[PDB]
Parts: sequence; structure tokens; C-alpha cells
Amino acid sequence: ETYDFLFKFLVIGNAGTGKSCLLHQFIEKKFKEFGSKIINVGGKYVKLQIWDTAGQERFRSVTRSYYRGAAGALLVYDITSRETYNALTNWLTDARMLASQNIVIILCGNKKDLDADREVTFLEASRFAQENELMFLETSALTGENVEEAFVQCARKILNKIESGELDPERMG
Ligand SMILES: Nc1nc2c(ncn2[C@@H]2O[C@H](COP(=O)(O)OP(=O)(O)O)[C@@H](O)[C@H]2O)c(=O)[nH]1
Repeated sequence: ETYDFLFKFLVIGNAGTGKSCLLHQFIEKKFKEFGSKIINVGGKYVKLQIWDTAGQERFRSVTRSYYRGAAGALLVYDITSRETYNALTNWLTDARMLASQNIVIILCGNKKDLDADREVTFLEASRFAQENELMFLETSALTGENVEEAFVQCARKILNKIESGELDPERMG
């Protein structure tokens, strides 16, 4: 009720990486495109308005009108598909070009439950994240692991940047 901020989030990344299932897990706490949820972050209630690009990756969603105004984005790859990890630089560039240069991004390496099929290590991706000014978590939309955490860390960093005067909360974000 007493929600104090409203942030537009994107969920972006290659087709097949689990973007739809991540949102269903976050909102409904089940495995299984728009969603909204209010979370409490350090005593502030934040409404998230989540634009999930599932099924619209090959080009429909990759536009100024869709990205515009997003304060945060979950950039999703699949730990079992190296190509989806190689595509991150493309998606990072998209997000910065089409939303803004200061969009807050969290890298999500999804399907961590598929340990036997892993093609991208945690350590390599963590190093990449550190190099590209990115938060990073591995997630499983299947089990729920780190799903809530991904949205919450993204929201917390946005609030931190509002506090630091790096982000204008009435601007894009
Ligand atoms: N085992 C496992 N499978 C997943 C996970 N997330 C998504 N999937 C599967 O990956 C495929 C694509 O997921 P989906 O959410 O439709 O991908 P999208 O195209 O990015 O929306 C489907 O077969 C899902 O069942 C996960 O965390 N673990």
C-alpha cells in the first residue's frame, strides 16, 4: 500500500534461457509477458513493473519504446548454453543504448540446477560481471534459487544510486 517507488524492469537475453519461467517463479513461486510485485527493500516498499521479453527477442521487444524508462534489467543467460553467455555483450549494449547508459543491470546465470550440463563456470561469469560493472547471481527458475534475490539486489542498487545522486528517480532511471 505505502509503496514509495515504482521501477520499470526489463528481463532480457536470448530465447530459451528461462526469462518467462524466472518471472513466473518470482511472482507465483512456481515454475510453469508482464508482471508486477511490491517488495520491501530496507524499509521502503518498491513496486516493480516487469517487462519480460520472452518470445519477443528476435526483434519485437528490442526497441527504444520497449526499453525506454527502465531503471533496472535482469540480463539472463543459460549456464548450459555457451552461446547465450557469449551474447551478453550484445544485450548489454542494447540495454545501454535503448534504455540509458546508467541502467542498473544484474547478470543472471540461469538453470544452475543443470550442473551436469554446465558450459559456463560461475568463476568466469563472476569475473566478467566484475569487469562490466554488473551484479551477478546464478539462478534457477526451476527451484527458485536466487530468483527473488535477483530482483531485490537490482532494486537495492537502484535505491543506492538514487541515494548517491547518480540516478534521477523522476528521470528514465
Ligand atoms: N532445469 C531448468 N530448466 C529451466 C529453467 N528455466 C527455464 N527452464 C527451461 O528452459 C526452457 C526455456 O524457458 P523459458 O522460460 O520459456 O525461456 P524464454 O524463451 O527465455 O522465456 C524451457 O524448457 C524451460 O522449462 C531452470 O532454471 N532450470
